[PDB]
Amino acid sequence: SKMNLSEEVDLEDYVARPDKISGADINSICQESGMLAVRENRYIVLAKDFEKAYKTVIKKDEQEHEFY
Amino acid sequence: IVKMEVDYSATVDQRLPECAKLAKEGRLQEVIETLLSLEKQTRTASDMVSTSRILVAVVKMCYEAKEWDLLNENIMLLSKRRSQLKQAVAKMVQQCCTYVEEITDLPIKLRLIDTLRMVTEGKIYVEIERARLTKTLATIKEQNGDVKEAASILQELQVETYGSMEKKERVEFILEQMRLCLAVKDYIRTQIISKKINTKFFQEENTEKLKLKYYNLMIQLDQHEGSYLSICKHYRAIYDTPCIQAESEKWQQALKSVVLYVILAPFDNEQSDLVHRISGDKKLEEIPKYKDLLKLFTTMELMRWSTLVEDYGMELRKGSLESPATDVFGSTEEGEKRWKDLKNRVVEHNIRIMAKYYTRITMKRMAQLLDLSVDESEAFLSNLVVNKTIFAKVDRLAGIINFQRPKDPNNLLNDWSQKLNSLMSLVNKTTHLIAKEEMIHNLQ
Amino acid sequence: TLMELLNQMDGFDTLHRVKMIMATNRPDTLDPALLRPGRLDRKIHIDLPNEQARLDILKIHAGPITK
Amino acid sequence: MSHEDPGNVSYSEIGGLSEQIRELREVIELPLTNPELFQRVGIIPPKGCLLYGPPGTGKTLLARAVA
Amino acid sequence: MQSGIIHAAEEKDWKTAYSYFYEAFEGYDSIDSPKAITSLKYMLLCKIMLNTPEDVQALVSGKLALRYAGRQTEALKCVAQASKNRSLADFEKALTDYRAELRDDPIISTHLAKLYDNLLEQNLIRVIEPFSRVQIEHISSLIKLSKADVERKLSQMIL
Ligand SMILES: Nc1ncnc2c1ncn2[C@@H]1O[C@H](COP(=O)(O)OP(=O)(O)O)[C@@H](O)[C@H]1O
Repeated sequence: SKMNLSEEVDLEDYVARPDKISGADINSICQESGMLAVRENRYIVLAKDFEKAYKTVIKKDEQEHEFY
Repeated sequence: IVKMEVDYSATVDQRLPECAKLAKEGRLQEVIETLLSLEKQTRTASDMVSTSRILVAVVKMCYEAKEWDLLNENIMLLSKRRSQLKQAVAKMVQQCCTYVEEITDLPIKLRLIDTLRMVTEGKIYVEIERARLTKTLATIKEQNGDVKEAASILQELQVETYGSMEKKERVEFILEQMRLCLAVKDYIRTQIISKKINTKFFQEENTEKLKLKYYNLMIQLDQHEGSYLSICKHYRAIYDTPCIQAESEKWQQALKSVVLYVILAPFDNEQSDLVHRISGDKKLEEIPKYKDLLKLFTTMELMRWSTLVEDYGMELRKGSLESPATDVFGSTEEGEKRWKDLKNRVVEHNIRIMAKYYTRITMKRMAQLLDLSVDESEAFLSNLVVNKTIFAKVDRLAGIINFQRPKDPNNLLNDWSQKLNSLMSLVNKTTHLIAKEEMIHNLQ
Repeated sequence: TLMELLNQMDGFDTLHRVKMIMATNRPDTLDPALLRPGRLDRKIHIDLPNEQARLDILKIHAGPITK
Repeated sequence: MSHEDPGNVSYSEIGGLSEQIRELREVIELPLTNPELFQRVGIIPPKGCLLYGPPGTGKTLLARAVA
Repeated sequence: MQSGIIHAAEEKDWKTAYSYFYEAFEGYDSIDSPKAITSLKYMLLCKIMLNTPEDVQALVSGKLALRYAGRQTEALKCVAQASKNRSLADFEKALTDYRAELRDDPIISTHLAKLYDNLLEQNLIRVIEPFSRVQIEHISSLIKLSKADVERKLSQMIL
């Protein structure tokens, strides 16, 4: 929201998936991810624009199912 | 891509021509199916040359038996079966490109778009893109120039231009689409494509009819809305081309256009640099535009356009060639717009030169000098000051103006002191000069 | 030294038109702080030469050979 | 030691790494030749790329070729 | 919506109010009609307050804007096109054409009045550089207004 809705982001981008992580990703990385979600070979911020920076930085530490 | 497993060169050699004879007029589709099975066998064996030959044979059979519809779904099935071998499909499109260009027909437009749909699935920069460019250019020629296909060729060029271009073929393709874009009379997109391609220069040193053609299509684009400085810059960029190819008519008319444009451009420091650089040209003297440029460039003359339309306005009626002049001012609608653009351009020029000469000028005289009334003169005077071009203050009730900034007493006494020191230095220099000349003059 | 290198290449002030190309032999022993995206944008593994690639290299190496 | 690069051969003299060659082109040449496209994109160019693998790949040849 | 309301009243920056208003309207997507109408009205009011009415046409042409289109929405579009023309009279005409639709004191009448003052100040300042001394009824003629209101505005600026 600082960069106003990620500079006019699309609806189908919600942070439900890339944040329920349990993979640290400190606020500095969060700000970097916000500023790196910027591949825009077109007009506006979209989903395909994201997926380059949205599939990049994938979340390694996992396996909470054994604990739950 | 992948290593060949089982070759069938002997099988295709002994069977394909026999299959062609068995289906000379193409009435049999079992022959098509059995070669599909054969090329599938070679495809599973990862052989490229055999599959390519089969596809070339299949389309060749469709050419000779002229089944246009069955060709459409046949090539659709071939390109969509499993995508086969990229070398083979790239080949098959190439002979399809070679064939669609020789038969005019009505549904070749359907053939062109069908292959376009087959190649637009991706794999553009990789595995042949010049075919798609040729098909789009072929579509342009078939529809004889419209807006839909001009948009299509607009949205196609970018991928291949960035990926794999040609110093002649690609730029001509760019030149052949911007003219259609200008024919559509779209200005924002045509400006965008022109400015994104003109960054690729340093090939024009060997141009024949390419840089001039590019420029002569972007002359109309710029001058359509408001451009007058870029107009003179690329009209002199087409003036230096007859320097290496000396042809008199185009050369002289280019000189007439650039001289008229460079003066007509709004006043700025850069325009002053161009007019001074243009002036003094040895080859520019033999045209009446030489007298026009010499008069209207410097020495702050009263540019009464009512007098100029007959003193130097002969280019409108009759000159040496008068072909650019008739294009500029001899036109009816756009010509009268440029006539008004000359009418005002000399008004700001007259205001500007009056600014550096006259401090306070009465309203009647200034309006008479501007060839307008009081309200029109004050309206343009307001137009200059809002642009910060001139330092003007007017008393509207009194109708009197001033151009000198109020001198602050600090710097007022400073220039007085500088004037004093200049006098003091002059006393020192004169005293040394006269005393020494006194010494020489009394050596007797 | 590693911390100074990290805070001078990423740090607070970034570089402009400057690209770093680096190579090594043990990717696992590398510090995870350096290899995070933002400092190393792309990771490329140069694999074993292909059999036809080896053929081309052999031809290149056997160019000026009397045979 | 950074201005004494020995006379090398062209980067086209090593085969099987054309993908790595175009990776080097679109990380070095592209950002500086055409900033207008990326301006329409509105993004910063990437910073660096990593090469790793068996000790014999051609990394020194590629580094010397680009040098 | 409230955060955008507070930021809009703070007036230091309006672009962040645009983000908050859009998020509120995004939360009100065909769920609560009166709250959605207020959110989009506030969203477009701060958008025109950013002095960029060019994006208004795209914003009002959006699918959600057309879904929640109304007389108040059209009035704001007319206000935006008045800002395009830089005509304080056109803004005043649009306000009178839809008065009860935009008579709301909270961040509706206040901001429209503030914007109206901005155009008045900008129009006066734009036409005042040439004149060292100009008669004020001529100034009223250029601005296309009466004499008392122009004199009152020019005074309040100079006091
Ligand atoms: N792909 C290749 N093409 C041609 N020559 C190669 C290749 N890979 C290695 N070489 C040979 O290896 C030597 C270069 O060493 P190199 O493998 O580049 O070191 P490193 O892998 O540590 O960068 C040269 O003599 C060169 O002939």
